Amino acid sequence: GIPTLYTPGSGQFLTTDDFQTPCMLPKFQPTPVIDIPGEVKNFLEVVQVESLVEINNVESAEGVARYRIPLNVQDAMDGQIMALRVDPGIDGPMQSTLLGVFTRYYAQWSGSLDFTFMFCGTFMTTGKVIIAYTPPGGDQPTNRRQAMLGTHVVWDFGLQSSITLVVPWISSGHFRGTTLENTIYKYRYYEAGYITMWYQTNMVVPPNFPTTASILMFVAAQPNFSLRILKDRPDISQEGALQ
Amino acid sequence: ESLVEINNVESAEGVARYRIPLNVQDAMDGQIMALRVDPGIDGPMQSTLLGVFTRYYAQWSGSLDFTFMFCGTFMTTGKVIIAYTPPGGDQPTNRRQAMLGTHVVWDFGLQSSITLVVPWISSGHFRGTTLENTIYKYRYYEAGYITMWYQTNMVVPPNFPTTASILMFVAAQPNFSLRILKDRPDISQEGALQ
Amino acid sequence: SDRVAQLTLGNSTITTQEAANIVVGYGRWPTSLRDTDATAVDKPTQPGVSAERFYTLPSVQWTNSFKGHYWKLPDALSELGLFGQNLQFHYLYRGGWVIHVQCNATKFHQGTLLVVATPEHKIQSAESPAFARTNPGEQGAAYQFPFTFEDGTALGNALIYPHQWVNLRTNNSATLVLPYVNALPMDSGIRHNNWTLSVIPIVPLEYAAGATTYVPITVTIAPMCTEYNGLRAAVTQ
Amino acid sequence: SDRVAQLTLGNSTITTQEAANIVVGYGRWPTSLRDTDATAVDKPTQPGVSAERFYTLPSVQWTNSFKGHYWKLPDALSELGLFGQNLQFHYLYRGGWVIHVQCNATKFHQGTLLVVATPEHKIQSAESPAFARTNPGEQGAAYQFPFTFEDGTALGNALIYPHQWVNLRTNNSATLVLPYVNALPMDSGIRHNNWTLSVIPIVPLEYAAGATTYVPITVTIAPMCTEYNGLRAAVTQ
Amino acid sequence: SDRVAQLTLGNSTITTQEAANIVVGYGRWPTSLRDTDATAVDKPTQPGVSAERFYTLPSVQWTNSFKGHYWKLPDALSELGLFGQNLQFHYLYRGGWVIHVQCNATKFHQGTLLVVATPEHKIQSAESPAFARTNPGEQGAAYQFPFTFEDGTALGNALIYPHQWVNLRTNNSATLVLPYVNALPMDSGIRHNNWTLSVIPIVPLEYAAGATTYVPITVTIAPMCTEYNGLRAAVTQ
Amino acid sequence: YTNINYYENAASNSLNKQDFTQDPEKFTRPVVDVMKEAAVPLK
Amino acid sequence: YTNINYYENAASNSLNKQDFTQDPEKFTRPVVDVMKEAAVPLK
Amino acid sequence: QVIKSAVRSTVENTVQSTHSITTEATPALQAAETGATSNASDESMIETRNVVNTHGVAETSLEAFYGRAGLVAMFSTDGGIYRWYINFGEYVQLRAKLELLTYARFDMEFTIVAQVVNAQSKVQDFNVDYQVMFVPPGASVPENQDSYQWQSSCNPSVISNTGLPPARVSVPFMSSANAYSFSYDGYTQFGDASGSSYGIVPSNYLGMLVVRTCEDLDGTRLRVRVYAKPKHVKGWIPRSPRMTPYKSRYTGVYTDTTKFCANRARITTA
Amino acid sequence: QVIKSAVRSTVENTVQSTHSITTEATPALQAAETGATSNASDESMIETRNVVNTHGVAETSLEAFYGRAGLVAMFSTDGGIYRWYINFGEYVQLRAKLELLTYARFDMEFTIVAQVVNAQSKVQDFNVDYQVMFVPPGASVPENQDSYQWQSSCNPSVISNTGLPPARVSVPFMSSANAYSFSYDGYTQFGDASGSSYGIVPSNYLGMLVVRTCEDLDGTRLRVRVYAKPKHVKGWIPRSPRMTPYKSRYTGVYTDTTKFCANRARITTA
Ligand SMILES: CCCCCCCCCCCCC/C=C\[C@H](O)[C@H](N)CO
Ligand SMILES: CCCCCCCCCCCCC/C=C\[C@H](O)[C@H](N)CO
Ligand SMILES: N[C@@H](CCC(=O)O)C(=O)O
Ligand SMILES: N[C@@H](CCC(=O)O)C(=O)O
Ligand SMILES: [K+]
Ligand SMILES: [K+]
Ligand SMILES: [K+]
Ligand SMILES: [K+]
Ligand SMILES: [K+]
Ligand SMILES: [K+]
Repeated sequence: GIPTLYTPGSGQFLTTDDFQTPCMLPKFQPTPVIDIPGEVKNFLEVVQVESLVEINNVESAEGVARYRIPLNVQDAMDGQIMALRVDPGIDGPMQSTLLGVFTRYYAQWSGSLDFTFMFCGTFMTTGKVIIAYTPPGGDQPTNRRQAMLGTHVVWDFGLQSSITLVVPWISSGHFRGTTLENTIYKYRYYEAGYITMWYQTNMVVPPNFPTTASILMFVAAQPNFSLRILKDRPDISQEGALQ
Repeated sequence: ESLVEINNVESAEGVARYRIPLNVQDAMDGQIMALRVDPGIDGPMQSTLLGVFTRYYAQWSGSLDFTFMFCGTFMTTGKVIIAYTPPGGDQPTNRRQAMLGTHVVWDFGLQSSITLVVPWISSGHFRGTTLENTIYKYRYYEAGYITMWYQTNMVVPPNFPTTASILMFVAAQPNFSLRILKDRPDISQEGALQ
Repeated sequence: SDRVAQLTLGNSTITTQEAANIVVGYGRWPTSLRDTDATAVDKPTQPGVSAERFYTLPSVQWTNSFKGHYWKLPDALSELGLFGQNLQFHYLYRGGWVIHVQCNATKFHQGTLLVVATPEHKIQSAESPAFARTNPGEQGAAYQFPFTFEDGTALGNALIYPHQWVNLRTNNSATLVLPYVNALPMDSGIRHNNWTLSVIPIVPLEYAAGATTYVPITVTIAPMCTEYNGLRAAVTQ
Repeated sequence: SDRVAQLTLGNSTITTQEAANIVVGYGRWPTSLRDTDATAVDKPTQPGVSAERFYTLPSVQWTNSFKGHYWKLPDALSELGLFGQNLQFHYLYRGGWVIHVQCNATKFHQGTLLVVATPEHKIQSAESPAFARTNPGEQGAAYQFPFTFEDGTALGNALIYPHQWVNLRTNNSATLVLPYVNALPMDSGIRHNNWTLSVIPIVPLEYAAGATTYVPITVTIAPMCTEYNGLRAAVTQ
Repeated sequence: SDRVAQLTLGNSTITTQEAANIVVGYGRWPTSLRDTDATAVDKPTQPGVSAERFYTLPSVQWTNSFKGHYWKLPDALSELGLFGQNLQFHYLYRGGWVIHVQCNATKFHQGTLLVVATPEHKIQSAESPAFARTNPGEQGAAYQFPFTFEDGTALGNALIYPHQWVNLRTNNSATLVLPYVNALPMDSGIRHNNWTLSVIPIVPLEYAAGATTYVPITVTIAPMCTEYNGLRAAVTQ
Repeated sequence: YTNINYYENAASNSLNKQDFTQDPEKFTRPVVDVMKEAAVPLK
Repeated sequence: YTNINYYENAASNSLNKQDFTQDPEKFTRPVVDVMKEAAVPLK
Repeated sequence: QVIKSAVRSTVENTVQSTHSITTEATPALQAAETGATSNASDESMIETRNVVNTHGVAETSLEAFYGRAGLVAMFSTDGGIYRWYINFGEYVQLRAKLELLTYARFDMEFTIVAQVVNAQSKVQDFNVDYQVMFVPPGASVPENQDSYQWQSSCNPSVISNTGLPPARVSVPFMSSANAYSFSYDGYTQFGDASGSSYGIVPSNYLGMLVVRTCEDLDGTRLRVRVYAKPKHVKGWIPRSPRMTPYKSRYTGVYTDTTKFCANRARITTA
Repeated sequence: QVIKSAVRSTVENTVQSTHSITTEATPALQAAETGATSNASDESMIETRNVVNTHGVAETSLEAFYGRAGLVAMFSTDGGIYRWYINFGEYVQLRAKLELLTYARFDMEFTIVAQVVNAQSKVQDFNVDYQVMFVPPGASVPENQDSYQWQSSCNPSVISNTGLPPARVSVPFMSSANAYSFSYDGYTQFGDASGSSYGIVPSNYLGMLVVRTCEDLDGTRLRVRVYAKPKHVKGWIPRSPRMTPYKSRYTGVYTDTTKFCANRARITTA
């Protein structure tokens, strides 16, 4: 017998362990690996795909309508269109997106985000809107003047239906927490900032045209985005074994 | 090749269950026999070599060899069509429907036998050996049917037997293989043997 | 001239242990339409094994009053398997055939059948032929005037066309391979029948008293080297 | 990313003067079954131009209450032309697709359609789905729960599947080329639908008062690079 | 696979004009004991032509109630010629066999016999088998349970053992060459029977009315490549 | 470091240690016509 | 991979890892006269 | 095919950019209608600095996401035996993870934890021997604690004790298919147009586990938990993730809803 | 001898064939009377495609079929001792497997599982020391728990505890023969024409196992299960498999039957 000394840890079942174990069917030979389109190797490939943001989360909005940002001919200037926190892993408009479902499977995130907007008004409907990203420090900007002092993009409606607003990674630390749960961990420390939209000029229409039109909101991770520390997705639960 | 207990009917006992019956017709295009080709399910094939071993495993794959030997008198002639119908519906209802599948037309003569290869035609690389449906929904795997019909007729000279017998052989082809060993369901006991 | 054979086309294999060689009409096997003969400019469809296999038709009984029976091609298979589907869906069709006629009796019987394939065999023994005789379907039709071949010629001279005999003492089958024949590169498979296959008894079925008297004749045909042009919706004559 | 296109398959040619590029699912065009993936040992049938062409299905009206409409593949063409014939006659089928969704309005209208092709899109919003919804035929079926995609997922995340949008101000059509996808080398075309094609309105149809209000949505599909195995008689689910 | 044969061993020559090839069990002809397998140290006796020739046993009638008949080896010849003498006088015996089963009828008869040689075929259908059934002598014994092969197995699977068939329409004889099989280099010829030769009817004897009904089955066996050790006085079981 | 197999079948092996990602283009940009970043998409 | 013996007698060794099959001819075709597939068996 | 997939081990760096006043380069202009995701990059939308980014991508690989044990079954014996059908729809966590891929191939590590409990479900410090037998479809299933089937001469069995470390075995990729399917728009058999046979991949069912106590317990029972861990993961065609609750163990049936996230007062208030 | 046996690790491929209209090649024609199995191949009966088949043949090898533990004995002590005769006819599963070969040579792995049970056969959590002694023929067999024979100075013994993992030892190929026989058409001794001495290979009996508890249990007893696993299998002459039930532990005696599979109404209905 070779002298051994077993140590603490022995017998334990760590769900993340990685040992080699005897196979139940030692000589079994699996079917061949055939050619199937669409193979994925890392889930980062999936969060880089744009998916729709449930931005219109208000009482009056039900179903498909919660994906539509509303625009309409103004009779006043510099007005606000929408506002939202850019944090990808907290409850709200972004939790049902691809970026969100996966950010919620992890505890920390890092990277620039891709916010793409597509206009859906008639071909004759024009307009200019300013979209801004306000870095941490205070509250969402109160007027267009305060918003344009941050990172922004002025969007002109035309043949190219969409525009991208990159919310670049600007953080004190290399990573942020995916939740801003405050009462315990004081994680509001990590808030990433706000994204607001305002009328640059106005939405102008010809006679008798619809005076309201819709903007769809897309979101994805940039190529420098990554997640760390897997954890159970909070939205999937049950009260007992399924029948 | 081992013999298939194809004549599994009340009237058939013992050795007689291995005999397919032929007889001089007075009608045309008639049916002689029918069976599921699945080698591991209960029925005519479970007591064969192919079957006993298919029943020791949970999955199978390969072409099957179905060889038939005629045993009528030297003067008894005939032509029969044997067909393999791939999955989709039920066994064919008439010769016309059967011949639209894989078949062989057999002519009686000095060469007493004929082979019908039921080629491996499956969606998946393997099939389950049982078609137990109530739980696993394994009827998903049914491999098809094999039917035999008169191509012409069995003709005999005066005073000869008007019925003769066909023996049915079955074996696996060279591309057949089994996976996942399991206990043969036919071997059991109620307690330690005395 | 061996007496055995195996014919394998597609997913169908046929065998006989008492054949009498194999005939190839005019010494020509089926061939595809050449670029210098073709006129229809569209890329053709070529079904392959789906339509080029053996189709067995319902059997006919060699009765005492039997005069013969005929099938028109491609009419007889105009509704079978994917071959028939392709025939209906296309304006144009071209193709050859492999024919296998079967009839076994015993060494105690005697009889002789002429198995002939005639190019453009007109059924003109009536002033206004009935569609049921010119195009009898898969069941084919019975001969009413076998001596004059249903076309005003001598049955005895029908041997100028591709044929074999089924002489019960010698063979239980006849096998013929036919090429496409027409004064056109292609034609419609529903409006024109290029070949007719007839089985006519020239020496009556006889046998030793008590022998089996129920003797069928089965015909099995296979399209071969076929091609279709002018696709549209399905249409029959 | 040009805005015009012409798609020619077989005897059918399609054109659009307001497209928005062309999507190829998973970056893979349709390919035939390789010898190392294949398991069914019989020589396959390859219909060619007879089944690989464009089939136009009956149009759907973009009404005010419109939630969307879906077609299952190959179910929707399971009874059209020679493609459907081949699907029924064979146990096994394999194939890709070329999809062209059409919907023109005017520069006085506004609306947006999501045109998505989903692999294995289950219609599971009912405990025991009705065959008329899982396999709706050439007429397809209407959406009842577009927000949850009829399968318990978020409509907004359906963009993880191959898709295009028909945004009336930008384009009047969507074009998709889909490869065969399955955990099998081949499968039955009657018992399993590999892809589902849905057209769901995400921004309602609106227009300047008095503009045409009758706006149809036409879907045109083409099988591509198809092959079939296990020939027998015709069978449907 | 010729249909004629002549078998010449010693002073005996056998012929048949309707055979069906010749089977060699397990592909191995009879061979002598090698020096590395042997354990008995005494020089063996090798009778040669005196014991290695054809011995014909009394015939059995293929009656209407006939189930089959079996002979055990070397028991059946344990008392014939010098082969039997040598078997009795030696403690140890080793040897192979050449078996020729005969049964001619006419072209007006039909019937089929399975001719099988089984290694270690136990007659265990009784709790305490009778010596007259386990060792029936030159007359052999009749089958009582042919379907279960007298050993609790399926008759149909007996083809896993060396065999031939005597199908009256095809052949009038079966020929088998068997090698010595045992888990020992040699054994006692009186206490252990290595092979059993059974002739079981699977298709009953039938014929045209009036044909000869008295049909015998004759079995002719020849020891081959035999050797004996442990000489003493004669002893039987 | 040590990665050596003790058991017969590969199913007994420990987790794969090749954890990388690949270009998401087949998912993010499955289009036929190239649309460079510097250009306008629709032309 | 590792296959090294610890014990003295070969009966202690693990299962053989040479799981192949061989031609079944000695069982499926133990005849003296060759009968090619393309030929007729009885001539 | 047309689109190639390069491989990398770190996220992309950021390189320094400068201002731009031009009419030739408009990276911010996109067209979502094409089906493509925007390709406007950081460097093109703002003036950036150089950042050598070494953040890795390992924990989001299929193997790092799936490679850990998760509960798939929990039960107690009734008469010293229990038969469980191997299917992962009982517990939702691991189920919701697997359904993120359409097709996938993987080996598995099964860990079995057992302990004895009395009638009031209070754990007992009792070491008893237990047997776990895998019975493939078509094999005779044990009717009770001492039926002949537990001889297990062909069926794989594992015998351990509630006082020994948990039992564990590896399992190969066993389907007849070339990958397991987690979404199936089809039927289980031909000639069945019934909703009860829709959406089930029969080849995903490989049998059942039958558990027993080698000898009878007097008044107590075996409490068992089966954990399963995917290994060597290969997957194809990512799917839209589950956004509504599971109701049935065997199907994806669900209850429609009108919103996913909770509402807020105004769209202009963050 | 005349017929050679080539070796292979995968089943045969399928190569593309074409049509055939000829009188020289008739592969479909066979003659079962010869004793040969048909040799008509796939490629000759239909038009096939190319299929590179890589399906393996490993799990059907003798070693993969036989190489796993199976129950061969089960018993309880009576007075703290029990004598079992080493023979595998008590339990039918492993027995029916071995009888698929006529002769075979193999080593064996014996695993012994023991536990204490009370008079009502309810398992006890009691760790007691037990001894298993192999007594070859001709050696003095222990009469009871404390006889002198348990000194075991020559006979092999294994001593373990019901609280320790199961005991296990390997055993060599021990017969006096050159292979074990699973069918024997002969008698056990010369000068015996009695049915009670027919069909038993005495060299297949190598003794007995005598089990005891090193010290007496008060009111309880040792419950033992012996598993056996063949290793390094070599076999000759495959046999027709068992198709009827076993009745006796020591012989193949059986009850005749008129059918094997259940009947159906018509031979023409599948
Ligand atoms: C002896 C120890 C027990 C070993 C148990 C081995 C069982 C074989 C594992 C099969 C794993 C396949 C699971 C695949 C898919 C899931 O069931 C799906 N949720 C069903 O739709
Ligand atoms: C000390 C641990 C116990 C080790 C026991 C060693 C016993 C020797 C093993 C002999 C195995 C031979 C079995 C061979 C044949 C079977 O008994 C047959 N069924 C009897 O006909
Ligand atoms: N098969 C055994 C019981 C199995 C066990 O309890 O381990 C018998 O019937 O006696
Ligand atoms: N041989 C010892 C008893 C053996 C034992 O109990 O271990 C004696 O006679 O005292
Ligand atoms: K980097
Ligand atoms: K751009
Ligand atoms: K991006
Ligand atoms: K191979
Ligand atoms: K042959
Ligand atoms: K074969």
